Amino acid sequence: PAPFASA
Amino acid sequence: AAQTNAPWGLARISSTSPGTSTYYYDESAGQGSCVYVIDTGIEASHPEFEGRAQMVKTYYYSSRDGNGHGTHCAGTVGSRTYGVAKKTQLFGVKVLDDNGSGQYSTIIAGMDFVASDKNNRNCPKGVVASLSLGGGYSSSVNSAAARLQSSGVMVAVAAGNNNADARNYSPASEPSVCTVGASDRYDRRSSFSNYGSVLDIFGPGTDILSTWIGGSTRSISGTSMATPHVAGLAAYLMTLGKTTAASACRYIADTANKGDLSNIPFGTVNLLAYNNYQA
Ligand SMILES: [Ca+2]
Ligand SMILES: [Ca+2]
Repeated sequence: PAPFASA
Repeated sequence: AAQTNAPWGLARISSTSPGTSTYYYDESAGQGSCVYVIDTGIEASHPEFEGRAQMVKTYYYSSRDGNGHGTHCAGTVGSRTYGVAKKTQLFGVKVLDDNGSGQYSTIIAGMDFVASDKNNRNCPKGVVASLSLGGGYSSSVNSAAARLQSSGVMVAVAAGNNNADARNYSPASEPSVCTVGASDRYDRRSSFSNYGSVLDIFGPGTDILSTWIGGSTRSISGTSMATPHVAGLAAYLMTLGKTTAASACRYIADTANKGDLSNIPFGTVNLLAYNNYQA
């Protein structure tokens, strides 16, 4: 799930 | 138009060559287009957005970007200093929480939301969606991305940051969208960038300066940073009338800088997003 880094 | 001392990635998008620092672009700048940033939100009050950003949907207690990631991505699409398409309209859809995470069910709902919501917005030059997110392969997530694209939105998605084949990640692996890998300022494939047959294009993704929450800025890295370069480029090209939402990914690949990148594995495109702007 989710994205690539609350970056 | 020329923006001196631009972030390297903006300069790269308007150059045949690495190593320059001015971004050149047609002054139309994506005016009349719209880009949805489906992410942790957008700090619309940031001076860099000049009132051109707004939140339109959240699935959480607040529409505020409490993370920064979505604000950074939005800045690369469309901020005055850090953006590719400096006059586009930005719409935030908060599918990711402030830890940068979201359930696939929420992410799917957000994509279907954009497919409908564009009919509530004024985007005479067309509509783009930027998805700097993903997880493991999901046919349902891919199908949502496919619907969004089919509905008349140029969908750009991150390839992922696994240094692996993007076939195993979603929405990266959906063939019909524009799957974006990352490069660095020396035209290397970014160390973390996914690759594979499903990639359509690369954009700048290592050490990308953009907006952050609290009215700030910072440099971060990821295929999340490459994706909004491509989304903004699409909006810009659509405003110019050079392409359409259905055809923009192909057009960007057609007109890309070819063969410039290093460490591209055989079977992955060696194509770097390029605006082909000639003053
Ligand atoms: Ca050169
Ligand atoms: Ca594709």
